[PDB]
Amino acid sequence: GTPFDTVSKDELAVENKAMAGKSVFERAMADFNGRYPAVAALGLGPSAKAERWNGRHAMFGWIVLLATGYAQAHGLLPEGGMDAKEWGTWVIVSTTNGEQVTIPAARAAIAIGHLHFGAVGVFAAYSKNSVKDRLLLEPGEKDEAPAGLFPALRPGLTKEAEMLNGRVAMLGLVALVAVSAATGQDILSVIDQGLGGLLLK
Amino acid sequence: SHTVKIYDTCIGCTQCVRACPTDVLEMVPWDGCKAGQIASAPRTEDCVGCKRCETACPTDFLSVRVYLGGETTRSLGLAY
Amino acid sequence: MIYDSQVYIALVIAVVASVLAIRLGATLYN
Amino acid sequence: HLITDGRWSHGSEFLLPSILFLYISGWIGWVGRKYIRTVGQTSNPTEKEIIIDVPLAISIMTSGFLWPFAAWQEFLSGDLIASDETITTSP
Amino acid sequence: ESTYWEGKAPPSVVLGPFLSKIPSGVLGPASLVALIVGSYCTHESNIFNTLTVDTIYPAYVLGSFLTPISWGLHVAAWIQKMNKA
Amino acid sequence: VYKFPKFSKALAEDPSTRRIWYGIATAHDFESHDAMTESKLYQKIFASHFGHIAIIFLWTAGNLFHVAWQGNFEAWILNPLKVRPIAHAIWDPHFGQAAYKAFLKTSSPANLALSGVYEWWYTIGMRTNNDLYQGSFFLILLSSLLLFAGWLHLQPSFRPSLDWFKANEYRLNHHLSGLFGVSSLAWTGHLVHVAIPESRGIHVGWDNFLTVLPHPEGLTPFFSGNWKAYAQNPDTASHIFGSGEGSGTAILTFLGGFHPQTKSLWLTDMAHHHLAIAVLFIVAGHMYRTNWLIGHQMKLILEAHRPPGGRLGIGHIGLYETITNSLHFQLGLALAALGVATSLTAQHMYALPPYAFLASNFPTQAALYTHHQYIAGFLMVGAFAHGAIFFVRDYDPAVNTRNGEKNVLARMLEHKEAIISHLSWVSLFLGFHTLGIYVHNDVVVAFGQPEKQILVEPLFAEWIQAASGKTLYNFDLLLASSNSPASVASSQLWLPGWLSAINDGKNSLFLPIGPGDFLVHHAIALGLHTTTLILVKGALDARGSKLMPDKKDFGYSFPCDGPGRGGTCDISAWDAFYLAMFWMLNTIGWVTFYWHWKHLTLWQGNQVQFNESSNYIMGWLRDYLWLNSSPLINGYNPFGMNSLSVWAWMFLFGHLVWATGFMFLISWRGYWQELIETIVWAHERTPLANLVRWKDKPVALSIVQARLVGLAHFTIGYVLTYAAFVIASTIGKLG
Amino acid sequence: AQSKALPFLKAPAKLDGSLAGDFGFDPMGISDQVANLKYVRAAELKHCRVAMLGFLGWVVQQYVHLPGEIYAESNPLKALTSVPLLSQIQIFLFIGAIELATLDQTYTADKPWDLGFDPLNFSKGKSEQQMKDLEVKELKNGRVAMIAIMGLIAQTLYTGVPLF
Ligand code: CLA
Ligand code: CLA
Ligand code: CLA
Ligand SMILES: CC(/C=C/C=C(C)/C=C/[C@@]12O[C@]1(C)C[C@@H](O)CC2(C)C)=C\C=C\C=C(C)\C=C\C=C(C)\C=C\[C@@]12O[C@]1(C)C[C@@H](O)CC2(C)C
Ligand SMILES: CC(/C=C/C=C(C)/C=C/[C@@]12O[C@]1(C)C[C@@H](O)CC2(C)C)=C\C=C\C=C(C)\C=C\C=C(C)\C=C\[C@@]12O[C@]1(C)C[C@@H](O)CC2(C)C
Ligand SMILES: CC(/C=C/C=C(C)/C=C/[C@@]12O[C@]1(C)C[C@@H](O)CC2(C)C)=C\C=C\C=C(C)\C=C\C=C(C)\C=C\[C@@]12O[C@]1(C)C[C@@H](O)CC2(C)C
Ligand SMILES: CC1=C(/C=C/C(C)=C/C=C/C(C)=C/C=C/C=C(C)/C=C/C=C(C)/C=C/C2=C(C)CCCC2(C)C)C(C)(C)CCC1
Ligand code: SF4
Repeated sequence: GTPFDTVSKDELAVENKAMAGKSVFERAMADFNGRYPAVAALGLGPSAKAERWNGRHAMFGWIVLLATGYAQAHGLLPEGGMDAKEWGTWVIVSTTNGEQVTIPAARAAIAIGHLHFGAVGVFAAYSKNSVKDRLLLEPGEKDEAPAGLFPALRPGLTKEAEMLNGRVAMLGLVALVAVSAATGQDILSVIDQGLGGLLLK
Repeated sequence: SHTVKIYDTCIGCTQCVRACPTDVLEMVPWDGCKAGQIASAPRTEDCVGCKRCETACPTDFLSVRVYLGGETTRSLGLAY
Repeated sequence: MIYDSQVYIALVIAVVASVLAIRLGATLYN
Repeated sequence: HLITDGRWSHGSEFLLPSILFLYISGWIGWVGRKYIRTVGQTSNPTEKEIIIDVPLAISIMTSGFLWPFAAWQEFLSGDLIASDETITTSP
Repeated sequence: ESTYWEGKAPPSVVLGPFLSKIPSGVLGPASLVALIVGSYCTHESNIFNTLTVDTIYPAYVLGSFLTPISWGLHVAAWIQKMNKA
Repeated sequence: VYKFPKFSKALAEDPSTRRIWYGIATAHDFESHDAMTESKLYQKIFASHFGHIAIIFLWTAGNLFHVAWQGNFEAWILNPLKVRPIAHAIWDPHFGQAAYKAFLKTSSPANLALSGVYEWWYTIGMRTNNDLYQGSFFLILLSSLLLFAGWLHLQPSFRPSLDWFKANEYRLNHHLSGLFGVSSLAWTGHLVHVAIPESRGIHVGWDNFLTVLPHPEGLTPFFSGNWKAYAQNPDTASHIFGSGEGSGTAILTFLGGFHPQTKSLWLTDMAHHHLAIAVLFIVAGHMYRTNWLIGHQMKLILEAHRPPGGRLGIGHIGLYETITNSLHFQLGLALAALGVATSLTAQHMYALPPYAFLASNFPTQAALYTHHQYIAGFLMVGAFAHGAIFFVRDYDPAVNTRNGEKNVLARMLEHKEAIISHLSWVSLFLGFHTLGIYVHNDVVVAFGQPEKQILVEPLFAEWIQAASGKTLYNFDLLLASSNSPASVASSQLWLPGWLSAINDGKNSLFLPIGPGDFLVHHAIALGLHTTTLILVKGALDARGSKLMPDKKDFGYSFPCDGPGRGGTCDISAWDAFYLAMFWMLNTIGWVTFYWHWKHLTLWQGNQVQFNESSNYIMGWLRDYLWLNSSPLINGYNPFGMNSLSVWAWMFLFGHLVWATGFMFLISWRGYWQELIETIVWAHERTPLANLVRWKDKPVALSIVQARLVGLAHFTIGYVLTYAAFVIASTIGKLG
Repeated sequence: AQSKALPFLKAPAKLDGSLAGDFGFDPMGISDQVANLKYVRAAELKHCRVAMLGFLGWVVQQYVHLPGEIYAESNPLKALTSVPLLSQIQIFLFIGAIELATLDQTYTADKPWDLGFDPLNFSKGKSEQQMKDLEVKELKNGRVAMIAIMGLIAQTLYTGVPLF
């Protein structure tokens, strides 16, 4: 308060000159890697490996969303709800007045398809020695170098092309979710509006 | 490994040394008692903590004291 | 009955409180 | 129901039995203490505790009827309480 | 300093640097007057006249607070008297 | 086998599984960690406090959110006496159709809320599932604030020093005045502004609170000094809570007693209470000295307090440095105060229910009382354990001694034998005679002659009840008399409300008592005295005894000193805590059994069943346990199940955990090390499993760890089985 | 004595010389608890800048509005609720994006208030005295704005008149 020091002189912050320059992206990456090792060494978090994998998944999922819209529009995507007598009480969603509303059968089928794809992913994860691109970084391996604001304009089946397309697809998913939340329509409704009407036709 | 200390109340009766199951204590020359000997603990790495040493101590509150500390496969008595 | 927006933003705010918790957890050291 | 607040009106419920028990228990404690202190000054005090000296025991036991008077004649002389020969732990 | 004491009375420093300089001939009568005033205020707010919402009388309340105080004033008066003050 | 106990290198070098077990159990003992200083200790404790408060606020926010989302708060508002509050919904894949149907409440299977949060939130002025959501949002924001503060105060330039942490006067001034008084002032502000009109049908939310006057005169009487205006026109005796019918305009009143409709304390009474508490604590927060030359230096106060004749030694001279430099002394004091405080909460929230319609919520009443009494016992045992820890590792005889003479604390170790001997005498006295009277009643009633029972009327306690106004025992003492000065003094302020509540057979306010109450209170006294004996003996004998005159050199918790000198099992101070936990559990069990049986008889109406059968043990066993256990055990039978099925499962689960504790307590080590060695040989000498080998050598649990695990099983089973019994019995007996 | 703002008090130890705007104004001795004046100066300058922007926005919203209807509310406190949540969440996200990097920056740097913001280079070529004068101007204007923006909020909450 006055007759003593609240903070000792031996415990004072020192400005980190090691981050001079080092644009916010480099600064954030360095801070994450130094603060959280053993998850940064694995390639997790704000890393080029994680960004590449998430971009691949975002592109594949744009494909999956288009397929789901097509299936819903074209009379596929089974109708009704799951059978509680067949699949237990865990599929029951609510009981309004004497009727049990269950999980829609369409949701169950879509979950099974997503389970197929996620299982493929889990196999590839526990198949590191036989896959071309691993999920995590080996001890020693170093994370590919960030592409930057604009990756190199190299057309074709190149690392830069896949990188750019993954970033674009992830941004598209972010924008799609933002539009759906702000305006209030369904995700497929937003995709239908953003395709003119050629999806849910 | 456990810690074993010897105190000058030692009368050099050797009962601690001949009770140690792991050969931790030994009798060394001394000039503080009639017997001219005092217990020593030069091999505490083999000390198991069974405290047989101080069960055989005749002095009032002991002259050998065993303070249990960090554990080791030798101090835990692990044959495996 | 609370809306989907009410629950969703509460979940998002809960996530932010989670990132603040690990930062405190990691700052209290390994 | 027993009225044990202390009033003498219901004095036969608690107060009189209380006095009776206090007399009997003081008798027992006094004769035990007297026997302990008496055989504590012999050659083998521990032997006389598993093998009671029945003559001395009978002598002491019938002398407990004066325990209230004996207690307030030994406390006055300082023979009832030890002072500092009692043992104490390290702290 | 050194409020610790072992004699007959504590040093006057335990009274603070406002009561340490009051003569005991002032504290004593003041303590008695405060005790009498506080007792009368308590007995006028209550006891003699039953309390009511419309009758609180901050004078009697504040007054009554002189009874607890009185205790401290005469304790200080004794401390000053024993310390040749 | 390394790097897990980062704080202890001695454990990290352990090749056995003991390293993992001890790494968990020593993580919060910061004073014993490697490379440890006092500054780091206080800073880490500070950050841990911040994280803990964040956890508490997150827990409260979760309760609020789950009541708002899956509860029936809004429906419960319109019919609080018939609608059963819902805690949260259930989604368990293991349910059959029957379990789903039985637990089904409205739209989904759900759990009834026994925490009484519905009544508490309704009383403080919540009427919408959007009010609860706002509270959850705000509490998550507060949790984020506290987590940010905890992170911040570990940063280099924001880590406080030891002087700031040990600044007693500043912390006391601020804690008292700011925390207590200002929080009470803000709570009075909320109570008035929101709660008072909401109980009268006027909605005061975060929109119309700057324009809705809490009182019609509006702060004019406060500044004018006409403070009586805030008490004029209180709520009438026909006021319907939450509605404007029969309401008033007063905000601070004395009424005493309970609301005629909700059977709970008046909201205007509680606002006035908190305003008075706020003023008192704000005043009391200016006592100690700070940067402005006025106040008190508590070192001087402690040093100057030596009786002149001399019976406390040198007084409290060395206590300031003793308490300041020890975190276990302060922790013990805080835990003792908290235990007394939560015992007070338990004893007052049933006699003086503060929340609307909480008196008629019997299961929540029983659950709240049991919960708070168990927490009280835990806190008391923790206070005594930390006192023992202070004796072992923080007490310095030199500081508490001046020129041979010892201060008030050091003298407690001189007559420690006297203290322990007299605690033992009181415990033996109470146990012998309470058990003697109980067994006398057992034998006499069993032989068919109940008239020969020894039944002592609790006249001393009935005297107190009459002193507070109960005209049931014909004492005519202080408030049972209309002519006594105690009655004439408050005849116009709070007696009409208080007398109308104390002299009512439907309340729990000063429940009528008889010989059974006398005997059970003596049993409670015996339990308290024996638990205190164990804890005080462990605390005083912590630094040494005749069997171990150097016990302080071995620490607070060590297994033993060996089989020598006759045997030294359970000789440490930690073992005294371990033994006293059983006695605390037993004493809290007696207290909660007494409370629950008394209130079950009161609610069912057969109070004659308690008054007659509570004087002998078989009466308890037959009429409380055996009688009220019937609804619980029939939560599921070979014919069906009820919503009480989960409580029967928890009953059996508690019994199982209790007996596993019995395993860990009766069977000791040494018998489990050789068996583990046999298992190790079997694994090492079998094909197709030799490919898999352990990294940590499997060893039996240590003696202290085994005692802890057995105690944990015992306590968890105890708590679970009694919670299941009390809740299920209340629910199944009282509808 | 040493305080210029309170010519009678003596300032606290940490109020001296450098850190422009130092007028010895710390009667409560808050500076005695903080290890340095870096963080408190950073907070004061952030408040000064936010309050300047808030006062400017208050006046402009009083007189000027965006073409859309959702921005037609004249009362700023009423516009706080009339404006759609999308605009406010976008503003909050922008502020948080600016705030996280500066969060890493502030708790450790020697000049946490120096965010490197000078797009027009109003400080390139200025001497030390001129730079200190500019800092004093900024601090003064910010303190006056803080007082003013709090007054505007209070008068809008108490009378409903957002200005004058
Ligand atoms: C007969 C002698 C005698 C006397 C005078 C006392 C006196 C006392 N005992 Mg004690 N005690 C005795 C025998 C005696 N004890 C025996 C034999 C035992 C072993 C069971 C104990 C076990 C014991 C404990 C565990 C405690 C005491 C305590 C006490 C003190 C409080 C009174 C009390 O709680 O009673 C306690 C009395 C009993 C528990 C029952 C005693 C059993 C019988 C009735 C006594 C033996 C009679 C003896 C055989 C008579 C032979 C004499 C004859 C040959 C002439 C007091 C100093 C307490 C204390 O320290 O408080 C200050 C305490 O905690 N005593
Ligand atoms: C006004 C200023 C102020 C305020 C509000 C606080 C508030 C707090 N400080 Mg704090 N502090 C201050 C100034 C202040 N401090 C100063 C100036 C210093 C430096 C000297 C400190 C140093 C400090 C330390 C070192 C620590 C705290 C901690 C805490 C927290 C305690 C835990 C908690 O949530 O308790 C909430 C408690 C209540 C809301 C009230 C409790 C109600 C009680 C239990 C009821 C009692 C009623 C009655 C008496 C019962 C008995 C019945 C009667 C008949 C006898 C609390 C938030 C601790 C913490 O957790 O840090 C994060 C901690 O470790 N402070
Ligand atoms: C706010 C109160 C408070 C605080 C700050 C502390 C703080 C501390 N105590 Mg302490 N204590 C408290 C209350 C408190 N205690 C209470 C109330 C008791 C009485 C029960 C104790 C009893 C106690 C003992 C006996 C000891 C400590 C020790 C310690 C120190 C180390 C703690 C440690 O290693 O944790 C270790 C943490 C664990 C081992 C976790 C145990 C978790 C238990 C078993 C519950 C988990 C089961 C859970 C309920 C699962 C549910 C089952 C499901 C099926 C329903 C530390 C300074 C120790 C020490 O050395 O002090 C110097 C020590 O020996 N305390
Ligand atoms: C926008 C975003 C991140 C924005 C981060 C920002 C601004 C960070 C800013 C900062 O760092 C700086 C600059 C400096 C720091 O000091 C401070 C901060 C402020 C922290 C991430 C989006 C991230 C978006 C991601 C990762 C999207 C992933 C989508 C995937 C994987 C696709 C999944 C699907 O395909 C499936 C699986 C199945 C299909 O049915 C469904 C779908 C959904 C289509
Ligand atoms: C890349 C992508 C999809 C890629 C799909 C691929 C590769 C599929 C490959 C396949 O092998 C699979 C997987 C499976 C096979 O069976 C099918 C094929 C086809 C063989 C979608 C991107 C989708 C990208 C989308 C939707 C982008 C939306 C962007 C928006 C809305 C931008 C808005 C802004 O630009 C404005 C308007 C103004 C700016 O200032 C601000 C912002 C906000 C940046
Ligand atoms: C906005 C402002 C300054 C803004 C400056 C900016 C953005 C400069 C930015 C840059 O320089 C940098 C940073 C870096 C350069 O490289 C780039 C640029 C971009 C050039 C100061 C306001 C400063 C504003 C001040 C001082 C306001 C004082 C207000 C008062 C006294 C108001 C009083 C009243 O409002 C009440 C109180 C009540 C009412 O009813 C009555 C009245 C009287 C109206
Ligand atoms: C071990 C130890 C410790 C601990 C301790 C403890 C834990 C204790 C407890 C304690 C306690 C727990 C106590 C209690 C107390 C209580 C009291 C003291 C009470 C009182 C009351 C009163 C006094 C009342 C009165 C009245 C009446 C009766 C009527 C009404 C009114 C009036 C108020 C008047 C410590 C850490 C410290 C240190 C070390 C040692
Ligand atoms: S423990 Fe005692 S006996 Fe066993 S070895 Fe060590 S010293 Fe010898």
